[PDB]
Amino acid sequence: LFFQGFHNWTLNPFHMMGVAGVLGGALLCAIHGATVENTLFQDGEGASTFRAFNPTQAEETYSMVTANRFWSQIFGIAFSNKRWLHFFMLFVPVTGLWMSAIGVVGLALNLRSYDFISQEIRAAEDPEFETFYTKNLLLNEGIRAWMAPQDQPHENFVFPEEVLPRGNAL
Amino acid sequence: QTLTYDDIVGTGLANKCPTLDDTARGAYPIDSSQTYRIARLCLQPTTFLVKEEPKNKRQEAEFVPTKLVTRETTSLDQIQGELKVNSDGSLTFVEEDGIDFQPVTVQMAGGERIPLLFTVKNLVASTQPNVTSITTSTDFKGEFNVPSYRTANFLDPKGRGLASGYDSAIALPQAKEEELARANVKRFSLTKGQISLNVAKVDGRTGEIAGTFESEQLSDDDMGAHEPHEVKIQGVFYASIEPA
Amino acid sequence: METITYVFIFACIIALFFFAIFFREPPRIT
Amino acid sequence: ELVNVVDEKLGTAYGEKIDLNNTNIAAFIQYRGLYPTLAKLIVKNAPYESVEDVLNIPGLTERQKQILRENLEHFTVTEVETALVEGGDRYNNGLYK
Amino acid sequence: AELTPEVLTVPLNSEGKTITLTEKQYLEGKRLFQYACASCHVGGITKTNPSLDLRTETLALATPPRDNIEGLVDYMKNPTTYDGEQEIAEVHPSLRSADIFPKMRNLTEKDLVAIAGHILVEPKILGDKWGGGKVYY
Amino acid sequence: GMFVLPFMARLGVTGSWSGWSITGETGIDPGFWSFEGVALAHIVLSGLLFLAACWH
Amino acid sequence: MEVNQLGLIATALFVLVPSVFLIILYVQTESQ
Amino acid sequence: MEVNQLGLIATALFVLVPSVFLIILYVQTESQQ
Amino acid sequence: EINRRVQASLASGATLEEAWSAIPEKLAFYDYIGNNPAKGGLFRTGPMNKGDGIAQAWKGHAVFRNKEGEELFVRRMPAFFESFPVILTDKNGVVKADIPFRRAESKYSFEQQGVTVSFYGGELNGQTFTDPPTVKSYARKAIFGEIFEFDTETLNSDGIFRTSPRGW
Ligand code: CLA
Ligand code: CLA
Ligand code: CLA
Ligand SMILES: CC(C)=CCC/C(C)=C/CC/C(C)=C/CC/C(C)=C/CC/C(C)=C/CC/C(C)=C/CC/C(C)=C/CC/C(C)=C/CC/C(C)=C/CC1=CC(=O)C(C)=C(C)C1=O
Ligand SMILES: CCCCCCCCCCCCCCCC(=O)OC[C@H](CO[C@@H]1O[C@H](CS(=O)(=O)O)[C@@H](O)[C@H](O)[C@H]1O)OC(=O)CCCCCCCCCCCCCCC
Ligand SMILES: CCCCCCCCCCCCCCCC(=O)OC[C@H](COP(=O)(O)OC[C@@H](O)CO)OC(=O)CCCCCCCCCCCCCCC
Ligand code: HEC
Ligand SMILES: CC1=C(/C=C/C(C)=C/C=C/C(C)=C/C=C/C=C(C)/C=C/C=C(C)/C=C/C2=C(C)CCCC2(C)C)C(C)(C)CCC1
Ligand SMILES: CC1=C(/C=C/C(C)=C/C=C/C(C)=C/C=C/C=C(C)/C=C/C=C(C)/C=C/C2=C(C)CCCC2(C)C)C(C)(C)CCC1
Ligand SMILES: CC1=C(/C=C/C(C)=C/C=C/C(C)=C/C=C/C=C(C)/C=C/C=C(C)/C=C/C2=C(C)CCCC2(C)C)C(C)(C)CCC1
Ligand SMILES: [Fe+2]
Repeated sequence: LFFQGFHNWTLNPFHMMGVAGVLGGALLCAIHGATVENTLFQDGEGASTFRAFNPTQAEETYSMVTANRFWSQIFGIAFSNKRWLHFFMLFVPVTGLWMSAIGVVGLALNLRSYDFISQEIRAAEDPEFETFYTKNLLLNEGIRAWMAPQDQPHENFVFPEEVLPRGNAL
Repeated sequence: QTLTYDDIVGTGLANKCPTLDDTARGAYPIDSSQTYRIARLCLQPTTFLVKEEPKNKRQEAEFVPTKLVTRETTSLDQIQGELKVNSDGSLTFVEEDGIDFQPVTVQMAGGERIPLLFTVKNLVASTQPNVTSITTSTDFKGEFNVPSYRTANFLDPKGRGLASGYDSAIALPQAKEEELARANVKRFSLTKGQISLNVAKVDGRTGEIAGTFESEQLSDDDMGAHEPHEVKIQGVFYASIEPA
Repeated sequence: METITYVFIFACIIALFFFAIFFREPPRIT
Repeated sequence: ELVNVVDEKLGTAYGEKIDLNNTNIAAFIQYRGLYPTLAKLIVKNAPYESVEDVLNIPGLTERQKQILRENLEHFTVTEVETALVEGGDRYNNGLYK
Repeated sequence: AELTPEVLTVPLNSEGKTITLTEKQYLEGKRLFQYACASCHVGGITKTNPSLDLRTETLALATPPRDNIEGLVDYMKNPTTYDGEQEIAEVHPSLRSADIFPKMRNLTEKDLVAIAGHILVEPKILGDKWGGGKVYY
Repeated sequence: GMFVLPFMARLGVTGSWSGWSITGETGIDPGFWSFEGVALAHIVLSGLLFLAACWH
Repeated sequence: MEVNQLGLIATALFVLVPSVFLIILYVQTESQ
Repeated sequence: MEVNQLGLIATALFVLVPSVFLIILYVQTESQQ
Repeated sequence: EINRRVQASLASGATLEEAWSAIPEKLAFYDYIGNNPAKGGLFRTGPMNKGDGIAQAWKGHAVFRNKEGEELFVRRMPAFFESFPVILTDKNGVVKADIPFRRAESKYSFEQQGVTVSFYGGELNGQTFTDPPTVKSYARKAIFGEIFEFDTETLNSDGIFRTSPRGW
């Protein structure tokens, strides 16, 4: 929450790449596990299918061929190469955490993606121009002022009631 | 017939003023030694017209029609005030209270939205002199106040306002404040409107009357940030008069 | 010009989708 | 040419005392005996010219005119400021705790 | 810091007569305040009328005064507006209105004084937070 | 510097869904064959043509 | 909107250069 | 100098688009023989 | 170091105006947040001059005093904050004046507290402003430290801090 209100971290493309790689990693995690479990070959005779696998078998325990058709027809495209598939699973989340890191190196220096100048020049001149970007900066300003005195006590911030940004009523 | 909330809810009728039979063209006599009141005044706009800005060359700007976008939320109702009897015989309505404002947004061709505070706050409306009865040729003409559309606590999208808010463009910490003054500094406008009320139906029995109205007032100036438009509102009205 | 630029990139991606689906390398069983 | 009317008011007696023509009704809580009964009468009858017109409010009691006397040192009048009194802001100005 | 009897010493009446509370009483008066009052007065505010808090400076300038235990017990018996001019047991819980405010039906006179002591002790502990609202959370 | 506008106007397209018209009158309803509807038609046309081309 | 007009050339080359690179490698692959 | 801003993107593209086209055809020619 | 040189000058009997007038602009300019490298943005591009503008001159040290003549000190902007309120304290750090957000219950406004600004050194040396709107704007620049005149026209500066080559 510090990082939202002081750095506007959600707006930083390096974090956005990171979000994509973590949520895409989880997607790859789930969709690959679910695909394997639902393209298994029948290699035993019970309803617990976990026993039909010998780690020394030569054979693929599921059907790449049927998996590929399923996903080509459901989603338009599919993996066909098992090696690229598990390499891509490494790449996606590993690449996303790296992008996020770069953005934090930026923030070590307060080198933030905090503003869009073009929005602020319009906003400052046109009191009817409002976007989700300006609404979020107003939140950010709330976080800074309401949380700083106690969050950075060594600063001896004293904010009289009357300076504390607040909307109506609240 | 006496209707019920459950009869009306969701139909658009709650935004309609009462009406009077085509056959109510009587007259309500005014006992000059008697005090009178409006128990209910209801105004229901039907059209909103906005003066187009006559460009530099100008010649003569017209009032162009507009499209309402804020739905069946436009009517003034439950407005009350005493109906004085003047010494020259005229009648004068003095609003005390009521639901006497509705913010309304209409849209002009091209897509400009014109917000306005449709209102008759502090209305004082008078008849021609020497009126011994209200009839279907009785007119009242009045003026009213139009407060600023937003009130002092309203914060613009960068957090600036009159009675609250930032006092500068905090996003542009070292801009020259001088070009931003008009938006940085909030101003609260109070201006005057005019309304004609033309009685056309009277039920001398119950003291109900109905007619059309036209008013003229300014639209929102967004607390001084821009120039308002002249607006002309037309519609219909209903009023019940009781002895006071 | 900025609006046009965002819409152009978006349109290129939708065209890419088309070719990626309908003109993919067909997977074959070798 | 362009000034915040409310900030300018803080430079007046409004900024030190209870402006009988302008201040929100909750400020009368500041002094004993005024809230809510007299505060309501002062406001309802508000627009005053001199603080002392407040003792002429029709219907005061003798106790009420006394309470008002002890607290005239706390009252001021300044010109009515439209931005403070519109919107019923004298009764509720959007400030709570 | 600790809950000392000097903290637990509050004005009994407006005569300046004081009384000294125990830990047992103060804590009782917190439980009872939480049961019968915090719904509206959590932390010394008043949700249904924020203009009136339970700060001792506010209670003092009440008519009659309420920065003491007897004044508070009386208010919990028969409450009034802040200027004392109207009774308000119709809308404010009170022994007088125990029929419509059931939570008051089983409050002993000692249960009331405990709540009074809690109310009067809490701002010596919490200072500005009490009756200050969310600024001070 | 309007270049296709006038060819729409030449053949009877004169109003915008926004309520204006090139002859300056305000508060019109041009129906579907507004400037916008005409631009939309040609884009839908372009798309249907694109698919036809793939098929052929 | 008072955008940076260097942003247009920046965006344009950001796309064109690397995309050109890929296209060149792919076509020369399809012809051998 | 107060010069047309789009001159830059126009020169860039005027240069890049036809050149890239040429290169594309050259490199894929060489990969044949 | 600025304060040191000044306190010295007032020991050799020189006047306020004289001790402050002796501070080199170059040292003043360093005591300014706009040259702090941690005040920029990742896509705020180009020279620092494109933000706050091309520094033209020291305006002079701004000295704030309330109606009682006591000297007040603008609380300075820390680097973390893109924006920051204007609070003035006495020598001991008691809040004494501010620019309030909600005005209704304000008790430290400049108008109420009668605060003035007087300048010592640089361009406004000897000038004193009493009207609150003016005092407020110099108060808002004082959060950045020493106040300078800027040419914002030449590079069409946007007023938003950029970072320095040390940052990049
Ligand atoms: C309908 C649900 C929905 C959708 C479509 C998206 C889509 C997006 N979000 Mg959001 N997100 C959601 C719900 C959703 N989100 C919710 C509920 C939350 C919490 C409130 C968040 C919190 C969140 C954060 C914190 C961030 C995003 C980000 C993103 C982007 C990357 C997502 C990604 O890689 O995911 C993993 C999934 C994939 C890799 C599969 C591909 C999905 C594609 C990229 C989605 C594209 C949809 C887009 C609108 C295009 C539609 C075109 C079509 C109409 C022709 C993307 C534009 C990031 C962002 O804003 O980047 C710009 C970012 O930083 N999201
Ligand atoms: C859609 C929601 C969403 C998603 C998916 C993410 C995803 C991410 N965020 Mg974002 N975040 C979001 C919303 C979201 N965020 C919002 C709304 C905000 C407010 C601005 C933030 C604020 C935020 C901050 C402030 C930061 C992130 C960071 C990150 C990354 C964390 C990487 C990680 O695994 O760290 C976990 C840590 C590690 C992987 C490193 C060490 C791990 C070792 C191996 C641990 C070993 C444990 C060991 C066995 C001991 C066990 C003991 C046990 C008992 C506890 C990742 C890209 C971080 C980032 O960008 O990092 C660069 C970061 O600092 N985010
Ligand atoms: C060590 C490298 C370095 C450093 C520190 C600087 C620093 C500086 N240069 Mg210089 N410059 C450099 C290299 C460098 N330059 C090079 C190599 C060139 C030739 C292109 C130039 C050309 C140049 C010019 C023409 C100008 C500068 C100027 C400046 C100043 C402004 C910089 C600015 O606004 O950044 C802006 C920086 C960014 C917006 C950051 C870009 C980062 C984006 C996000 C790209 C990275 C995303 C990437 C694709 C992610 C992919 C992920 C993938 C792996 C999955 C500053 C002092 C300016 C100045 O004031 O000169 C007088 C100026 O006009 N420089
Ligand atoms: C009109 C307008 C303008 C448009 C609307 C605008 C709109 C909002 C769009 C803007 C969106 C925009 C800005 C996008 C932001 C995206 C952004 C943040 C990008 C991140 C960029 C990036 C490089 C980050 C680095 C991290 C990174 C590499 C993430 C990659 C994540 C990713 C693509 C994961 C894959 C997701 C996914 C859908 C996989 C499908 C896999 C699939 C086909 C599995 C099926 C399958 C499974 C099996 O198991 C087997 C066996 C087989 C056979 C098989 O097939
Ligand atoms: C300014 C607009 C810019 C927008 C466009 C953005 C481009 C997005 C990326 C598209 C990249 C193309 C991938 C190439 C791979 C492939 O196509 O192989 C060759 C394909 C695949 O089929 C193949 O057919 C081949 C045999 S044959 O020659 O067809 O007989 C055979 O080799 C192969 O096995 C079979 O699959 O077959 C063709 O011959 C098509 C070639 C033309 C494709 C490129 C044109 C892209 C421009 C489209 C613009 C759309 C705008 C329309 C507006 C109305
Ligand atoms: C009709 C029902 C709804 C379905 C409509 C879906 C249409 C969209 C799906 C097509 C995506 C095109 C794939 C191109 C690229 C392509 O053709 O890939 C095809 C590729 C085939 O993999 P193989 O295993 O064949 O690869 C062997 C190769 O590695 C040879 O080196 O599949 C991927 O690598 C799987 C991962 C896809 C990762 C991207 C999927 C998600 C992309 C979505 C991003 C959206 C951004 C939106 C921005 C606004
Ligand atoms: C629990 C038993 C309690 C106690 C001890 C008190 N309250 Fe309330 N309270 C409420 C309201 C609306 C008011 C204001 C009424 C008015 O004056 O118009 C009050 C006032 C008080 C006071 C006076 C404080 C002062 O500054 O004068 C005191 C001491 C007090 N109360 C004690 C509202 C509520 C509730 C909402 C339903 C509930 C529940 C309570 N109060 C409960 C209690
Ligand atoms: C001219 C001009 C211009 C420009 C333009 C442009 C630049 C363009 C571009 C264009 C583009 C860039 C486009 C593209 C397009 C695309 C396409 C055409 C698409 C396609 C797609 C498809 C068809 C799809 C399909 C499908 C299906 C069927 C199913 C599901 C999936 C999918 C979706 C894939 C301007 C404005 C300046 C001005 C005026 C003139
Ligand atoms: C440069 C130049 C030139 C040339 C130019 C050109 C040639 C241009 C063109 C351009 C173009 C040529 C453009 C076009 C565009 C197009 C478009 C943009 C399209 C779109 C489409 C779409 C979007 C579609 C869609 C769809 C589909 C696909 C399917 C279904 C349906 C639909 C419709 C939806 C000249 C010589 C003059 C000179 C100057 C310079
Ligand atoms: C009469 C009329 C009109 C006109 C119309 C027209 C002009 C039409 C057109 C139309 C057209 C223009 C159509 C087209 C269509 C097309 C199609 C229908 C297509 C299809 C395609 C497909 C189906 C394909 C497939 C594929 C793909 C996509 C890829 C892969 C391969 C294949 C080949 C399989 C109007 C409007 C005036 C109105 C009035 C009346
Ligand atoms: Fe696997």
